[PDB]
Amino acid sequence: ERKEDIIPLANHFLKKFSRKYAKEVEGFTKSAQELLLSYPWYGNVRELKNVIERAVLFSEGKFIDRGELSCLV
Amino acid sequence: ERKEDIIPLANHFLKKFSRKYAKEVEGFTKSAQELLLSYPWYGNVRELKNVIERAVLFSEGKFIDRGELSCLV
Amino acid sequence: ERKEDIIPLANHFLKKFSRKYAKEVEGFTKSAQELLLSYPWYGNVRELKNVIERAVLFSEGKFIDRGELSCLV
Amino acid sequence: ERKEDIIPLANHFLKKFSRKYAKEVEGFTKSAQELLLSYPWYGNVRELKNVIERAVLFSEGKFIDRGELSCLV
Amino acid sequence: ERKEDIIPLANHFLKKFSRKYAKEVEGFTKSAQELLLSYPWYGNVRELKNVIERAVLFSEGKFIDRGELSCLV
Amino acid sequence: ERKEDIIPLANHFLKKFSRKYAKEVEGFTKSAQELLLSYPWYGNVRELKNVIERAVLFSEGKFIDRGELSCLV
Amino acid sequence: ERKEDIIPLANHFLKKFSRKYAKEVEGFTKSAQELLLSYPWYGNVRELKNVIERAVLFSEGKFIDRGELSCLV
Amino acid sequence: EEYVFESPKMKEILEKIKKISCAECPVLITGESGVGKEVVARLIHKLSDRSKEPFVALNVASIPRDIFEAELFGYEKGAFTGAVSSKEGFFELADGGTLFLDEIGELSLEAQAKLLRVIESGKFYRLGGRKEIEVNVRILAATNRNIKELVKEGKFREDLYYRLGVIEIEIPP
Amino acid sequence: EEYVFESPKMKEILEKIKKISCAECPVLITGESGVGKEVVARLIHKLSDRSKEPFVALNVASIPRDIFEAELFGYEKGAFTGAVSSKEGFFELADGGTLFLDEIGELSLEAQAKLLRVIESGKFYRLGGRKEIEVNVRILAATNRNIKELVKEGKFREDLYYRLGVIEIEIPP
Amino acid sequence: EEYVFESPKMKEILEKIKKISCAECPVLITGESGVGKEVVARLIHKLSDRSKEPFVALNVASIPRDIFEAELFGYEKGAFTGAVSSKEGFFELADGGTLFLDEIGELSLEAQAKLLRVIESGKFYRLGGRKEIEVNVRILAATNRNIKELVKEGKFREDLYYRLGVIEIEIPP
Amino acid sequence: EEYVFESPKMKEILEKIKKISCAECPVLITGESGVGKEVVARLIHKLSDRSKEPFVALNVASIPRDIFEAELFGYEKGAFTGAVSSKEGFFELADGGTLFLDEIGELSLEAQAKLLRVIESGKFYRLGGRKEIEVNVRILAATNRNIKELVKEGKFREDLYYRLGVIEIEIPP
Amino acid sequence: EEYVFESPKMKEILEKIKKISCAECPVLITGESGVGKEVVARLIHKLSDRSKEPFVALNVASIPRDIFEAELFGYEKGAFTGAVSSKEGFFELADGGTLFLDEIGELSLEAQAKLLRVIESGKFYRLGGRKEIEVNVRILAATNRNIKELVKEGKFREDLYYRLGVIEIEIPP
Amino acid sequence: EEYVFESPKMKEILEKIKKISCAECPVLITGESGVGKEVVARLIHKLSDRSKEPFVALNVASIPRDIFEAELFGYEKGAFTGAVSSKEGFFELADGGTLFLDEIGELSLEAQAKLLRVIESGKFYRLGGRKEIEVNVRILAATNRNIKELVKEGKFREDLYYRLGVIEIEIPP
Amino acid sequence: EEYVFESPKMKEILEKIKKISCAECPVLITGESGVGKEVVARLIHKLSDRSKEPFVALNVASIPRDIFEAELFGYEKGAFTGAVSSKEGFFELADGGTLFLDEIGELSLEAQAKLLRVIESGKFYRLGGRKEIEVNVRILAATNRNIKELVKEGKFREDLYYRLGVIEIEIPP
Ligand SMILES: Nc1ncnc2c1ncn2[C@@H]1O[C@H](COP(=O)(O)OP(=O)(O)O)[C@@H](O)[C@H]1O
Ligand SMILES: Nc1ncnc2c1ncn2[C@@H]1O[C@H](COP(=O)(O)OP(=O)(O)O)[C@@H](O)[C@H]1O
Ligand SMILES: Nc1ncnc2c1ncn2[C@@H]1O[C@H](COP(=O)(O)OP(=O)(O)O)[C@@H](O)[C@H]1O
Ligand SMILES: Nc1ncnc2c1ncn2[C@@H]1O[C@H](COP(=O)(O)OP(=O)(O)O)[C@@H](O)[C@H]1O
Ligand SMILES: Nc1ncnc2c1ncn2[C@@H]1O[C@H](COP(=O)(O)OP(=O)(O)O)[C@@H](O)[C@H]1O
Ligand SMILES: Nc1ncnc2c1ncn2[C@@H]1O[C@H](COP(=O)(O)OP(=O)(O)O)[C@@H](O)[C@H]1O
Ligand SMILES: Nc1ncnc2c1ncn2[C@@H]1O[C@H](COP(=O)(O)OP(=O)(O)O)[C@@H](O)[C@H]1O
Ligand SMILES: Nc1ncnc2c1ncn2[C@@H]1O[C@H](COP(=O)(O)OP(=O)(O)O)[C@@H](O)[C@H]1O
Ligand SMILES: Nc1ncnc2c1ncn2[C@@H]1O[C@H](COP(=O)(O)OP(=O)(O)O)[C@@H](O)[C@H]1O
Ligand SMILES: Nc1ncnc2c1ncn2[C@@H]1O[C@H](COP(=O)(O)OP(=O)(O)O)[C@@H](O)[C@H]1O
Ligand SMILES: Nc1ncnc2c1ncn2[C@@H]1O[C@H](COP(=O)(O)OP(=O)(O)O)[C@@H](O)[C@H]1O
Ligand SMILES: Nc1ncnc2c1ncn2[C@@H]1O[C@H](COP(=O)(O)OP(=O)(O)O)[C@@H](O)[C@H]1O
Repeated sequence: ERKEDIIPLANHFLKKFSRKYAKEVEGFTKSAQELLLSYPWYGNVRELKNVIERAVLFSEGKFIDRGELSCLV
Repeated sequence: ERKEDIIPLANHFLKKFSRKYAKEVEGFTKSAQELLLSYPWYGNVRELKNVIERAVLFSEGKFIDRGELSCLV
Repeated sequence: ERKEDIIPLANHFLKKFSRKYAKEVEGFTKSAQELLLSYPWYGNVRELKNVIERAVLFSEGKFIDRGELSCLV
Repeated sequence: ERKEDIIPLANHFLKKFSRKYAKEVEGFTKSAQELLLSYPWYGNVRELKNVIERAVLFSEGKFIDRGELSCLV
Repeated sequence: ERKEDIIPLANHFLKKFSRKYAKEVEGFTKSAQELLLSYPWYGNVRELKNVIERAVLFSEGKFIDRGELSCLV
Repeated sequence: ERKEDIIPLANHFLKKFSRKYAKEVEGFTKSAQELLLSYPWYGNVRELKNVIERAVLFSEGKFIDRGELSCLV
Repeated sequence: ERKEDIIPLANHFLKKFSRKYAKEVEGFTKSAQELLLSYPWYGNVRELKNVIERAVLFSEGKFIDRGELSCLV
Repeated sequence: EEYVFESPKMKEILEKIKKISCAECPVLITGESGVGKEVVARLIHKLSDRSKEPFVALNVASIPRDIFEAELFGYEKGAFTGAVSSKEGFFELADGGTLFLDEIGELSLEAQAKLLRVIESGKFYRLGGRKEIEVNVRILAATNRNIKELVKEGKFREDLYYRLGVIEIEIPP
Repeated sequence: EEYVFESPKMKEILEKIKKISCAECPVLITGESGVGKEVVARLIHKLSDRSKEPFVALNVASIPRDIFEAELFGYEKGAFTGAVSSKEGFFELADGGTLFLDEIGELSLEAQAKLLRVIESGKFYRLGGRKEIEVNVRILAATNRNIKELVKEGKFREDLYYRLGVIEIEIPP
Repeated sequence: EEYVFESPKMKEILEKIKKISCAECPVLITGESGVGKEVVARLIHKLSDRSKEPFVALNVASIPRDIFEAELFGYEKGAFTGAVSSKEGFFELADGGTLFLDEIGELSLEAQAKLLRVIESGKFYRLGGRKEIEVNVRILAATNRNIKELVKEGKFREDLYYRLGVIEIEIPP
Repeated sequence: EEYVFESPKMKEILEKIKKISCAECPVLITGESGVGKEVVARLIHKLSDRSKEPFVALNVASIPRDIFEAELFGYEKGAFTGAVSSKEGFFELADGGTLFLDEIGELSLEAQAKLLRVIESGKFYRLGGRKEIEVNVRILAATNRNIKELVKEGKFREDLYYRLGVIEIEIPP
Repeated sequence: EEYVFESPKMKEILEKIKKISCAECPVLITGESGVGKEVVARLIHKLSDRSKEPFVALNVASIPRDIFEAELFGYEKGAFTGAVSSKEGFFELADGGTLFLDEIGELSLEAQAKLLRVIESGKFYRLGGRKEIEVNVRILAATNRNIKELVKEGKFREDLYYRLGVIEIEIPP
Repeated sequence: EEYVFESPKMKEILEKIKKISCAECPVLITGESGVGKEVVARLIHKLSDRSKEPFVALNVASIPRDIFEAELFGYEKGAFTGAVSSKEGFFELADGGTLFLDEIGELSLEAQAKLLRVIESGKFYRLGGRKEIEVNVRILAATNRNIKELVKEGKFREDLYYRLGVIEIEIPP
Repeated sequence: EEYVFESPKMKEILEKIKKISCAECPVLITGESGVGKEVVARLIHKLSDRSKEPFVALNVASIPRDIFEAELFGYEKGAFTGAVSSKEGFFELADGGTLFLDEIGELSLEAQAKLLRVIESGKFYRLGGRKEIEVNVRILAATNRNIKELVKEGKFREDLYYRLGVIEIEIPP
């Protein structure tokens, strides 16, 4: 109920971890950003924190889209 | 089991206290003497000691009968 | 069972607190006085002590009526 | 299935008890020995142990035959 | 397990005490001597020492038999 | 599902035990080797370990075939 | 772990004591020497010192074998 | 005056009792209700060597099946909510004397066993734990049902049968 | 103005109080919660000869059962880790006056005894040792439970009952 | 920016908080989980006179019932095997400030009492002995259960209710 | 007038007392509560050679098990925090006379022993050290429990039994 | 004279026993009641290297399922109300020798496991704690039920089967 | 030679493992029995930065639910009858390395919590008291049950789920 | 007449005594209570070279564990409140003769050591300081417990065992 938070938060996280695991990950793609906004996030902020540490590690290029995310969300 | 003791003892006591609390109490009436003899006296000599200090204090005239006693026995 | 106490007591209290929290509260209105007398006061004197410290604080003008009281009683 | 045991065993027992209850019982008669061999002995050795303690006690003379035995077997 | 000791010992004791309490007690009767030999004497020599000091005191005549002993043994 | 393991393993075991119980057992015969490969080995490696300690002990000559094995497998 | 010591040591001891208690004991027999070597000697040198002073005293003839030793070891 | 025995089969049974005198092996009495079973037990014991000794007769039906294994033997403290003292026993009260168990068939399998163990060993323990008491009691079972049958119904332990079946008396209606 | 007594049974109980005036024997008051027990104690004492003397009322429930036998009487130094001075007593504070023990049934067997000893001797010692203090305190027990009962439950010393049962007042709900 | 209050009943409750400002009487907050109770405590205190003073919030469920009466208050040395120093207290840490006890219903009868004593006297002692510390802490209880009910269940001291029930706020789901 | 003995078994017990007259061996009296035990001790002593001598009766239950071994015998100074003088003894007070220990079963194993030593040697020491006092006291134990039993429970020293079991009187309820 | 084996299948089974001689792996014997199982165990052991060593045969049915896990192994003190000493074990009594568990199927899942652990490790602990004893006992299980079946019923641990199923002998009725 | 991974979904899962390499967040592995869970943990750790560091795998089912909270963590002396030393821990043994808890669903609510606390804080205390040890252990939970479900059954703490649910691998049968 | 020895094992033990004659090494006697241990010591000494010399037998149980290390050896003045003279010793009284310590297992670790030192050196000091006395006493220990066991329990010094274990006699019940 704060879809206006998912994309900013997520982006926070993607930054934390991208720096924590030294990964050249800059950010999410549109396709991905959508998904993140549609997911119900039962865990809420917590679950997104995990979903993205996980997506940062699984990340291969500079961005994240339906690819790594769908694996979870 | 010494009904031959109740009336003498009682009379001892009634004397002790009548003198201890300066009460013009001379003794028990027949009606009263009966009761004292019928009571089972579980406490025995002790209980009679109390029952009568108590009856001496509660006493109003010169004698004690069913009146004050029934209050207890 | 001392409805003759509620209104005097209450009035005691309303004075204590009105002075304790520096509130320009003079006293209860009729409408209010009624209520106070009808409430069952399970807590009794205690509950009224609280109900009114509380009503003194919640007070806005110079008097207290159904308004603040109903909040509780 | 050891009819070759009944008569020896029995004879063991008859000795035990004849001595246990001080009875002048020497042994079984032919007529008796037969019976003992024909009985099915469901209880087996156990039942014979009892059947004979019992027959030793019931014994009247020096021997045991169809008499006491039939009582049981 | 020294029934050959009970009667001599006992007799020792009966002498000690008969002299200790100035009692005209000479010794045990057959009937008594039997008992002393049958008793199990758990206390052993000790218990017999007591049993007889006690029997010497309880003694009335010149001898001791089932009488005083049974009181104990 | 590793029939390529039965014959090597088995052979391991047959060695262990042949040495453990000082038995002049060198190995399995063709006829035997077949059986070992056909058995389903529910217990798997474990069951074969037992089946052969057992076959090593039961062994009479220098080899093992349908003989001792069939006893089990 | 010095079985090469038991027999020499032992022999030392057997000499000490044989001379200490004036006993015509010359030495251990084969049968005995074996035992001494098999015993675990938890006490080690100490226990053997005792075991033999003891065996020297218990000694009857000129030698010591399974006899006196078994008493202990 | 006296008691009553005059029919042949009973003129008999009395003697069987008399002979059994010098014995202690348990005895199994069986006859329809009223036939005189419990009258024979009593007589057997009046005749046994321990006549002067107590007679502890107890109807196995006169006690709820769940408390028999608590009163026959005894009870070790705190094993069942509320215990004023480890409970003594009819076995212990019958120690040195006779223990006439009436209506045997009415014994729970659990006690049928527990009795057997005491008919052979003579030692018993009150509940869980071990035996710490010595009882010398002659067993006298009487039942009006047919034991054997009950054995094929599984309601009656066989080995316990033969154990009590040392001496067996059958009272004819 | 005044206090409140007007029903017959109480019109009474007041007098009983008045008579008891010139006395000092302990008094046992009993009635359901709220009936006026502690109001009677207080009145008994306002009427006793020692009205001007102190009134030491102490709820026996308002103190953990393990510290009552430390505060009622007193305490001899270093007997319990930490003692700033041998502890005085409500008995000692109530010396010369009344000691209203409320809710008596709540007395530990240990103190029930220890009180008895002080109701008869009037002397007491703080912990192990001997009495070295003189206290003149009139006992006034009040309880809402039925004493007698408690006596068959063993939770209440009988002899302590009769001792406090000199004068007994029962307040009807 | 700001915080969030806009519905009538809350447009209200905020004010009630504002008025209560100049006070210190304990406050009892009640609403379903998540309704904003602990958000109101925090706001009450941001608004009380002691806003700048500490806020000692402690979940009464976040501590095993047997160690609450050891951490809320404090602990007098060597009374429980192992004591590095007589234990301080959340009461002592909250001295001069607010003490928000969350989920009150989860208070042991023993502490429910022990709190009451400190809500009235304001003095407390760590374990057995006496009070030697001065604490000025405003009580703020919040629970999601219905207090009253618990009172008929005996799980919640009534007098402790009315004591915290001075000011009572109820957050609607 | 006189005292009361008229039933056979007591018509007896009186005499047993009379005979025992000229003696000093301890005596063990046993009967249910109230049967007259302590009345017999008293009579035994009125009849012993030392009637005119003191009678030191002491209830072994009327003293905490930890202070009996301090008052029966005596106490050597500074061995227990606080000693105004090495403590005398009921044994010493009973010197030359009778010492009626009531309710023997209630003797600690430690004193049960310590008594035995004084029943045989007659010498005793107050605490650690050695005997320096001469006491001539006739022991008179009375208990309502069954001694023998207690012996299999290990709660009662056997050798102390037989020692007091010289003369044994049993009062029937 | 001798024992009895003459039928082919048994003329056999005897030998299987003889061969197994020089072994110690557990053995699983199975045949209808009476077939000679327990007669084979006994023979296996008369033939094993440890014939002169003890034979600890124990019927797993001859002990209430709740006390088997207390007598097979042993018991660590005070873990069950009343313990005269940490209880030894049939395993410990069978140490160095054979342990013939008759009627295996009657093993509780808890012990079925506990045995397995001792068939592999050979070490065991009496109750909670750890192993502190060394036992060298050859397992010899005999049961009249069909093990395999029981495995699909879940009443019998499979891994415990194969463990005892090292050597398996089946006695034909 | 090598190990075995060739199916797409696993050709995958291997990589996921490889990527996760440079990490330490707990990992939750789930698949039917036998699927290779514990084979993946082992591989994850062979690949993590701490491969050379220990691997402390412990089956949560291979220990009675009442002793898990005594062996996982550790134990503070004298808190449970008999303690040879405050007990170390698999957590402490796994310090610096991996701690593969197999069959997580089998964690008591009490430990499920106690683990959570150590997954976040990383500090733990053996029993009552406080943390005094520093452990750096990477959690690796594997279970064959469906976690989520268990959460609606209340048998599994949710917050502990998401905490271990950082990285989640699911092995297909 | 004479004494009693006729069974083989004792027909033996007598001789062992006779041989040991010409010796002085300590001797360790062990058998159940009553078996004749203390009868053998006495005989060993009647037979040793020092028969005419004293026999100082002392039950190690017949003295409180805290005063044994004060009476066996001796005591140096003013080291324990109250000392009439530095205390002699049973060791000193037994000088030149035998010292039969009965029930050895009952020796405190402190004396078990202190004895050892005197079994080897033969010199001893009364309390703190140094040896100034010369004692030639042959040690004769007898105990009914199993020494070895006690050694694994740590209740009995091993080296003290082997020291007394020079000559060891075991009396069969
Ligand atoms: N509003 C937020 N902005 C950025 N990160 C957040 C936010 N809220 C929570 N988080 C992160 O999510 C996790 C959830 O934390 P927490 O506050 O404990 O949740 P809860 O509401 O259950 O108390 C934290 O570890 C934190 O780092
Ligand atoms: N026979 C009596 N004659 C006169 N007063 C007695 C008599 N017996 C007891 N009393 C009185 O009754 C009370 C009961 O006393 P007590 O002798 O201690 O009883 P108990 O038999 O329980 O020891 C005493 O305070 C005493 O004054
Ligand atoms: N009669 C009264 N008049 C004025 N205030 C009162 C009266 N009674 C009680 N109060 C007030 O109410 C509260 C209730 O007090 P309390 O006497 O302790 O009640 P309880 O009857 O339960 O002992 C007190 O804090 C007091 O200030
Ligand atoms: N072969 C035998 N020879 C002599 N007496 C026997 C023999 N077998 C059994 N008995 C007797 O019969 C009874 C039956 O005993 P038991 O061995 O227990 O039978 P089971 O075969 O049922 O175990 C025993 O009390 C014993 O004295
Ligand atoms: N691959 C193998 N090669 C040789 N022996 C093996 C092999 N696998 C198992 N075993 C043997 O079989 C038995 C089965 O052992 P185990 O590893 O415990 O099986 P599981 O897979 O059930 O854990 C072991 O005692 C071992 O000696
Ligand atoms: N043979 C008999 N002679 C005299 N009276 C008998 C005889 N048999 C039974 N009775 C009487 O009949 C009654 C029934 O007795 P009982 O034997 O106890 O019944 P049951 O056989 O069912 O146990 C008894 O009260 C007894 O007096
Ligand atoms: N007879 C009475 N007249 C006037 N007030 C009374 C009377 N009885 C009780 N009360 C009042 O009721 C309250 C309850 O008092 P209390 O006697 O202490 O209770 P309890 O009987 O349980 O000890 C008191 O505060 C008192 O003012
Ligand atoms: N009225 C509100 N305005 C803004 N945020 C709120 C409001 N009420 C609750 N919250 C938020 O919801 C969360 C739940 O808070 P909390 O009050 O602590 O729960 P509970 O009422 O169960 O104690 C908080 O993190 C807070 O930020
Ligand atoms: N035989 C008796 N004759 C007269 N009075 C007796 C007799 N026996 C007991 N009493 C009386 O009974 C009371 C109980 O006495 P006591 O012997 O001391 O009890 P116990 O036997 O438990 O020690 C005494 O006060 C005494 O006067
Ligand atoms: N092969 C046999 N030869 C001789 N006697 C046997 C043989 N088999 C069984 N028996 C006898 O049969 C009885 C039944 O024995 P057992 O083997 O113990 O039963 P189960 O097989 O049910 O355990 C034994 O007492 C034994 O003497
Ligand atoms: N992918 C795989 N490649 C090779 N062997 C495997 C693979 N997966 C499982 N195994 C084997 O299967 C067995 C089962 O392993 P395991 O993963 O521990 O079971 P579970 O998944 O239930 O924990 C192991 O002994 C292992 O050697
Ligand atoms: N072999 C024996 N011959 C004669 N009397 C013996 C013999 N053994 C023991 N006794 C007697 O038994 C009693 C027990 O003696 P003792 O040896 O001192 O016991 P323990 O062995 O426990 O020390 C002694 O009084 C003694 O007279």
